[PDB]
Amino acid sequence: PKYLFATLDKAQYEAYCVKVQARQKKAYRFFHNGLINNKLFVAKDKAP
Amino acid sequence: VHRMVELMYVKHEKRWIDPSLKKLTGDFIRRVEERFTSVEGQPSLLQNYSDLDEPYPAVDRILAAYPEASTQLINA
Repeated sequence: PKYLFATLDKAQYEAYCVKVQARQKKAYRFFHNGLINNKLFVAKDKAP
Repeated sequence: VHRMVELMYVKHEKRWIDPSLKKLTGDFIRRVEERFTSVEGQPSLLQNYSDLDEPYPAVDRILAAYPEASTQLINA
C-alpha cells in the first residue's frame, strides 16, 4: 500500500487518512453489534 | 466516563447528586479498565471510590493508564 500512497501529496494522503479512520469506527460498531445480535449479514429486500 | 461525571457531579459545588451515582460512574470506570487490561494480577487504579470525591482531577489519571480507551468506542 505505501507505494500507492507515494503517488499523492501529504495533502491528499492525510485527508484520506481521516476518512479511513471514520469508517473503521462505523465498521467497528457494526461488527460488535452484529456478533451479539447475529446480523453480520443483512439480506436486502427491496432494491434501491 | 467523562459524560457520566459531567451529568452526575456538579462542578461548581464539588458534590455528587448522590453517593450511588458516584458508585455508578466508578463501576463503569472499573469496567473500562477490565476491557483494556489483558493480563492477570494488575490491580485497579480506582481501588476506593473515595477517589471520585474530587473526580475530574483523578479520573483523567485512570483513563490515562488505558490509552486506547480514548481511541475506540464502546464494545456493543
